[PDB]
Amino acid sequence: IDDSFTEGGYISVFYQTRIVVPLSTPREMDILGFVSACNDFSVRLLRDTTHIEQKA
Amino acid sequence: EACGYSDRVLQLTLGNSTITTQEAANSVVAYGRWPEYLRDSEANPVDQPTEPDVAACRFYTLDTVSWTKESRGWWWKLPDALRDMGLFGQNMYYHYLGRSGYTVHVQCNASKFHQGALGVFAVPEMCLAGDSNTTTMYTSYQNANPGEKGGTFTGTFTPDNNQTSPARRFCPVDYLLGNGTLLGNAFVFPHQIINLRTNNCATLVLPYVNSLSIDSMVKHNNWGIAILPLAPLNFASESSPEIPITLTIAPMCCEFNGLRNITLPRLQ
Amino acid sequence: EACGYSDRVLQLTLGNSTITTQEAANSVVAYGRWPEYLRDSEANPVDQPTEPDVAACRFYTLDTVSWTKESRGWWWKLPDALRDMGLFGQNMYYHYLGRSGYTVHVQCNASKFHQGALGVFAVPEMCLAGDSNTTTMYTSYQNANPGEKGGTFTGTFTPDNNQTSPARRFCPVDYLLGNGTLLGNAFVFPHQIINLRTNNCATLVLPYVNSLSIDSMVKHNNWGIAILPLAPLNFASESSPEIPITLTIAPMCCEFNGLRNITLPRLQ
Amino acid sequence: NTTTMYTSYQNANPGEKGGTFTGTFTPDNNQTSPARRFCPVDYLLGNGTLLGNAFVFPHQIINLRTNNCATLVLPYVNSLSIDSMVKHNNWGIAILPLAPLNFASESSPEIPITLTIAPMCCEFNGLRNITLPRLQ
Amino acid sequence: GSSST
Amino acid sequence: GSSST
Amino acid sequence: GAQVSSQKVGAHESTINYTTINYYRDSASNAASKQDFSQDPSKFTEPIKDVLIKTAPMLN
Amino acid sequence: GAQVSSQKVGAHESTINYTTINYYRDSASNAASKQDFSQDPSKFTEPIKDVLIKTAPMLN
Amino acid sequence: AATSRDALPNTEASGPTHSKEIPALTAVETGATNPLVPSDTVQTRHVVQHRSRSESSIESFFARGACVTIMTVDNSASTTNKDKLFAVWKITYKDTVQLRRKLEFFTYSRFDMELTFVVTANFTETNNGHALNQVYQIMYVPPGAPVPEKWDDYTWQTSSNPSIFYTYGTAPARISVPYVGISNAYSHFYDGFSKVPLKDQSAALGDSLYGAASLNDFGILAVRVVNDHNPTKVTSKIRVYLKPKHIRVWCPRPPRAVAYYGPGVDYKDGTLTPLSTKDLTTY
Amino acid sequence: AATSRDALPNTEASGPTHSKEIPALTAVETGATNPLVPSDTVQTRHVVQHRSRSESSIESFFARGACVTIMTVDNSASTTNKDKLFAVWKITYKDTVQLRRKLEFFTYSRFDMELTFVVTANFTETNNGHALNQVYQIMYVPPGAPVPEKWDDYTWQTSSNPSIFYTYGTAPARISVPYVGISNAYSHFYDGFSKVPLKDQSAALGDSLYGAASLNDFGILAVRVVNDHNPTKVTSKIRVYLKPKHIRVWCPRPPRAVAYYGPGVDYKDGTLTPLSTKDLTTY
Ligand SMILES: CCCCCCCCCCCCC/C=C\[C@H](O)[C@H](N)CO
Ligand SMILES: CCCCCCCCCCCCC/C=C\[C@H](O)[C@H](N)CO
Ligand SMILES: *C(=O)CCCCCCCCCCCCC
Ligand SMILES: *C(=O)CCCCCCCCCCCCC
Repeated sequence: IDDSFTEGGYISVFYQTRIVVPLSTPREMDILGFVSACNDFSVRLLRDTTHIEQKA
Repeated sequence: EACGYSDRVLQLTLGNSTITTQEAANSVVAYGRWPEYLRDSEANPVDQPTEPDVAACRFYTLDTVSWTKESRGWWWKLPDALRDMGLFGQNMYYHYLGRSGYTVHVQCNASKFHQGALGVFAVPEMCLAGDSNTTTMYTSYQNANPGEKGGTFTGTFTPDNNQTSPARRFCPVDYLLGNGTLLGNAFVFPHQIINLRTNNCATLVLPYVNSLSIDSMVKHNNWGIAILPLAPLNFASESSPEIPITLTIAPMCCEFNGLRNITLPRLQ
Repeated sequence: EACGYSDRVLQLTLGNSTITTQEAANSVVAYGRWPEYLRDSEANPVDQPTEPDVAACRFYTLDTVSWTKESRGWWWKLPDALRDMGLFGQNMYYHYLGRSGYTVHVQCNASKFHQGALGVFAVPEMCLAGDSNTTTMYTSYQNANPGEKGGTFTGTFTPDNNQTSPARRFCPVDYLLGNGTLLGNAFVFPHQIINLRTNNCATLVLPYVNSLSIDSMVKHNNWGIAILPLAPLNFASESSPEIPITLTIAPMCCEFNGLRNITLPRLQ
Repeated sequence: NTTTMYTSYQNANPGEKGGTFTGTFTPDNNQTSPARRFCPVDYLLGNGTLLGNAFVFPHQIINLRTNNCATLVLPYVNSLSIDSMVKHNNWGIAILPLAPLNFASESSPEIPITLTIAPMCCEFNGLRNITLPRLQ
Repeated sequence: GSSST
Repeated sequence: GSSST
Repeated sequence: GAQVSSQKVGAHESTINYTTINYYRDSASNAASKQDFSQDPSKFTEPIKDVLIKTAPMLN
Repeated sequence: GAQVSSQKVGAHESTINYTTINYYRDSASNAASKQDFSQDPSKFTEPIKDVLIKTAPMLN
Repeated sequence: AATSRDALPNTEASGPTHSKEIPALTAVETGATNPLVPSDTVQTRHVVQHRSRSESSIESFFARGACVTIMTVDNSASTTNKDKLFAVWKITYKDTVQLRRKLEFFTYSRFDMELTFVVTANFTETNNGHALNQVYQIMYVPPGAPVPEKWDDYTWQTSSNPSIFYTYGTAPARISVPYVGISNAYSHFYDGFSKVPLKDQSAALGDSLYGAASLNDFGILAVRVVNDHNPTKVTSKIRVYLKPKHIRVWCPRPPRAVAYYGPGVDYKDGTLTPLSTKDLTTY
Repeated sequence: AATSRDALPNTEASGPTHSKEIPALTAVETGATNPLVPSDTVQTRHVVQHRSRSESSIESFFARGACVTIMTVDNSASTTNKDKLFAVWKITYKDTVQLRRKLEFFTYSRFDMELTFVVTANFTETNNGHALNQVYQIMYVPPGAPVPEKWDDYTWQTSSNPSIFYTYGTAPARISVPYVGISNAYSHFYDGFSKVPLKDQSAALGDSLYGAASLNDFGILAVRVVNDHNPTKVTSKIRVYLKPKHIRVWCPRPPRAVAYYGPGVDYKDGTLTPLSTKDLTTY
C-alpha cells in the first residue's frame, strides 16, 4: 500500500540529448514501457484485493 | 553466424509452401511446446484417426486487411478462420472430432520513415464479450464465427438496444482486450510485436491447447488471434496513411476422428 | 562476433550508472594506461587515503550544450567540471590532496541526412591563452575554472583593452587550439572524432596524469576536454540546424589525502 | 496533553546542540500554535521510566573525584541491518547529574562538558541526490 | 511404518 | 520414529 | 503408515519434524502437503525459438 | 516422528518422560518446548573493555 | 527438485564494466522478457538471500475457503398458497466474485474440492415461542437425478445421492470431492458452443449460449430443514465455502479488470473505467 | 549447554581472610556491577544448591495469554439511521497495559503469536423473546485488503483473508501466526519518523507522528454475527487474548513507572509521582 515507512523511491525518464529526425519523417512518436520482477522477487501474507468487488 | 545466419532472416516450409522473411524478430513457440500428434497414452476416441499431413498442414493466406490511423484492431479464431481452407476445412467438416496446432505468420511491411506497433497475441480460449446488456452470453454462432474475414475491436462499448431483433454480436473493447481484462496485460499470452522500425512480421508456433486431447472443431475454437495497434500508424506528415496486414496460417500435426457425412453449418 | 558483438555497440557500468551506445567507434584508453590507485612504491602523503569508490566513481552528466553552424567549440577542465558533482565534489573540497582517472563519454546523435564532425580531445595540462596583451598569465582563478558549464573557443583573438577593470579571462582561438599550437596537430593527444555519418559518441578512458602521484585538485586541473567542429554542422538545406551535445563523465580510482574542514572557494 | 506523539521532526532532532532535561513536566497549553516539542522529565528518564534503572543501559559515571571522562563504544543496534539515518535515530546519549556539582563554598560553580563522537564501520546504500531537510 | 521427508 | 531428549 | 517431514522453522525459542497419517482411502480426503515444486518461468518469459543470451544483441 | 523428553520431577509419589508429536506443517503452530538456555549476564553486568578480576582493584 | 520454500538466488558481487556485452539493450518485439538481475546494470555486493516464494506457490495462493453461495431455507407450515421453503442451488464458483477472479488468472485447472458449510438460524416473528434444535439435510443431486419438488418428497430418501445431515450448533460441516470433471481439466473459459447450427435445421433448433458447455455442468445442492414445523417461524441460511486442494493450473490470463456481469466474460455499460486520473509527470 | 532448569551454583565453604585481595572494594563509574557472592565478604558453609531459574526464562516469563482488547458486536435490525453493529479493531498490544509493560522490559522481540478468542453474549431488552445460537466471523484484514463497511457486504466472502467462524458456547477459538514482522525483529520502540520533512515541500506535506512507523502496522480484525437478526436484541463481546510463544528479546529497558498515556511514551500531568513517602532512617 502507499506507506512512507516502506516507500520505494522515484522512477523517471529524461531526454539525454534530444530526438532527432530527418525531413519527411514524423516529429512525434511513442515509447511504450513494461515492468516485470527479477528472479530475487517474492511476496507474502496472502490477502484479498481491492481490485474487485460485488455490490449487492 | 560468420556464414551470415540471422535472427531476422528466416525461411519456413510446410507442405508445398514456403515463407521467407528478412526482417523478423526471432519467432515464438507458445509455452515452449512445439505441436505434436496425439500420444497413445493420452488418446481418447478409439477409431483410426485420419492424418492428411501435407494436404492440410500448409500455409493458407487469409484476406488482407488495412491498417490506418483510425484502426482499433482485429481478431480471428482458430480453427474458424481456416474452416474454408482447402483440404483442412474439408477434414474439419467431415469429422466429429479434430485437433491441430498452427504456425501463424502475420505480415506487415512499411518503410524506414513510417512508424507504428502492432501487438500480435495468441490467446487460448479467447472468449469475447457481447453487445448486450439485456441478455448475457448471447452472441450467436454466426457472429462468433466470422471465418477468414475475422472481426474487429472497438474503442467504445455500445449496448444493443434493439430488443425485438437483437444483433447478437460481440462488442470487443480494445483496452479491455475485448474480454473485460486490461490490454496492457495481454503480454502474458504468447505474443510478438510488429514495431515497424524493427520488424515486418510476427511468427507464432501454437501447440494444440485444450482441456481435452481432441474436441469438436466446429463447436469450439481453441485459439484466438488478436492484433491491436499498441502505437498508431504514422507516416511523414500524411494525415491518412495506410499499410496492409496479411495473415498466413498453417495447421500442424492435425488429426481427425469420427468420420460421417459432411457438416453443413448455418453461417449466416 | 557470430553471437553479434560489435565495436559499435557498447555498455559501460560504473557504480549505480550505466551508459549504452549503439553507434560507437570503438573506445580509447589514453596512452594505453587504464586508471589505477596509487601504488605504495609511488606513494607520497603518509596518512590513510579515503577511497569513496561507488559513491564518487559513477557517471555524472553535465549541462547539455548546443551545436550550430556558428559554433566554434567548447572546453572543460578536470577535475573542475566535476567540482559540484555529488560526493566526488565533496571529497575534493574536504581534502588537501586528491587524484583521479576518468571515463569521458561525449554524446551527439543526429540522422542519416545530417553531417558534421566533432574532434574530441583529452589534453594533459591544457593551459589556455589569455585575453590580454598588457599582462600575461593573468586569467583569474574564477575565469580559468567555469565548473560544469565549461568555456568556448573563438575564431578571433581580441585583446582586452580595459586596463582599469581587466576581464582577466581566456581568449582561446580555435585553429590555435586555444594555446598557440595548430589544431591540426591535436590528434597527438588522446582523441576520438564524432563524425555524424559514422558514430554518435566518443569515449575516452583517462588515467590520472601528472608530474606528481597526487596533488591539489582545487588548485590544479590535470586534464582538459576540448571539443571542436572539424567539419561544420549541416542538415538538408536548413540554414539554422541545431543538434545537442551532452557530456557524461565518471571519476575512476579516485583517492584523497589531507582531510580538514571544507574548502569554500571564491568562484565568482 | 492534548495530542500524543506530536513532537515535530525539527524539535525531535536538535542536531549537535542537543536538548535538555527538566525537573518539571509542563503541558503545552497553546492549542492554536502548539510548541510540538519534548518535555523530558529527569527522574523519569524523559520517557516515563525511573532514572535509577537507567543503569541497565550501557553506561559509565563521571564521578569527579574518580574520573574525568566516559567512553562508550556503541555497535549499530536496530531491528534491521540498515535503515534511514535521516528518519531514524538508533542511539540516544543521556547525561544526567546523579550527584550535583559542588565546589569549595562557591554558590555558583561551573565546569564544562564536552562531547566528542566518532562513527565506526559506517556504510551507506541507495545513492541519489542530496536530502535537504526542513530543520527549523 | 514410517516415511521420512 | 522417536527422538530422545 | 506415518509420514514424517520437516518443518521450515521461522522464529526459534536440530530439525523439527511433524507427523501425518492419512485416515481415508480416497486421496481427495487428504490434507494438502504443501511440499511443492518450483519451475523456471521460461515458457512464459522466453518462449522464443532461438535461446536468448542476455549479453548478446537480441537482434542479430 | 515422536519426540520423547524428560520431565524434571518435583514432588514424588527412574526418569519420567513425556511425549510430543507435532501435528502441523508450520512451526508457528507448535507448542513451546520450554527447553531453554541460560547465558551469563556479562554483556550487561560487565560490559567493560578490560576483563574484571574481582579481587583486584577495579581502578589501577 | 527446486522446491517452493527454497531460498531465492544470492546476489553476487559485481564491479565496473566497459565491454561489448550489452545486457541492458534488448528487443521486446521478439515476445521475450529480458532476464536481467541487478548485477547486470549496477555494481552489486554479495548478499546471501534467505527469502523464498513459499506463499505464492499455486497451492498456497489458493489454500483458503471462499464463500461461493448463501442458501435460504425455512421451517414454516406449508399452506395452500405457500410451501415450507427448501433451497436449490446450481453448483458454481461464479455467483460470487473473489474466488472466481483468482481462478480466472488461469485458463484451466485440476483440483480436489473441499466444501465447508456454515449454518445460521433466527426467529422472524415477534412471538415469544420456540423452536427445538434443527437438523439440516444437504443433498447433492447430480445431473440427471430427480430434483426435489417438496421439502418432504421421496427424493430426500437419498439411496444413492450423497447427503449431509447437519445438526445445528455443531462444528461446520465438511466434505471433500475428487477432481470430477468430464475433461482432463476444468475449463475456466470455453470459446465455443454446445451446438452446431445446421442449415437444414431451424435457427431455434440449432441455437445455444455462447461459451456454455454442459447446461447442468455439476448438478445442484438441495437443502432442507428435516424437522417438522414449529408454531414459530425460524429462517436459516447455509453459507457454502469452497477450497481448491491439490491444485494444478494452466495458461495464465490477465485478471478481471471491470466488474463481473453474468457467468460469461460480458461487461456492463458504465462500469468500464477501472483506472483513475493521474498526471504523467506527477509522482 | 547451561539450561534454564539447571540448579544454580553451590555455595562453597570459606574461612577467615587477611590479604591484599579486595573483592568488596570497587568502582561503579566503570559501568560494571561487582560480581560478588557471599563467600567474598563473609565466612560461608558448603551448600548444595537445588534452586533453578526455570520460571524466569524469557519464554516462561511470557508464557501466558493476556487480554489485549474487547470487541463489541450486536445482531440488530439495520434501520435507516442505524446499522447492525459489526466491530473493527486495529491489531495491537497497546490498548491494554499489562502485556504491554512486560514486553516493554525489552526494546526488540521475535515471537510466534497465539490468539485465543473468548466470546460472550446477552439479551439487552426486557422481552421474553429468543435468539438461536449465534455464529461469529472473525476476519483478519491485513493492510491493503478492503475493510468491511457493512455486516453483510462482499468482503466477508474471504477468498484470501483468513477467517474464523466461531460457534457460540463451544471452546474458545484459537489460531497461531508466525513471526510476521517486516523487520528482523518487532520494535517495541522506534525513535524516529516515517517521513523526512523536506525544505522544498510544505510542512504539512512532510509531517508525520513521532515514533510511528507503518500507519497500518498489522491490519485489523473485523468481527460480525453471521446470523440474520432476531426480533430480540443480543449484544456480544469478543475478548482477545495474546500469548507470545517461541520468544526472543533484545536490549533491556527500565519498566514503565508512570501510567501509560497513548501508544507512545508520553505521560500525563498529575500522574508523575509513582513513589510514596518514607523516611530515610525508618525501617
Ligand atoms: C454432500 C455434498 C456434496 C457436494 C458435491 C459437489 C460435487 C460437484 C463438484 C463440481 C466441481 C465444480 C468445480 C468448479 C467449476 C468449474 O471448474 C468451471 N465452470 C470450469 O469448468
Ligand atoms: C483469523 C485471525 C488471524 C489474526 C492474525 C493476526 C496477524 C497480525 C499479527 C501482528 C503481530 C503484532 C505483534 C505486536 C506488535 C508489535 O510487535 C509492536 N508494535 C512492535 O512493532
Ligand atoms: C502406519 O500408519 C503404522 C503406524 C500406526 C501408528 C498409529 C496410528 C494412529 C491411529 C490411526 C487411525 C487410522 C484411521 C483409519
Ligand atoms: C512419528 O511420528 C512416527 C510414530 C507415529 C506415532 C503415532 C502418531 C499419532 C497420531 C499422529 C497424527 C498426526 C497429525 C497430523
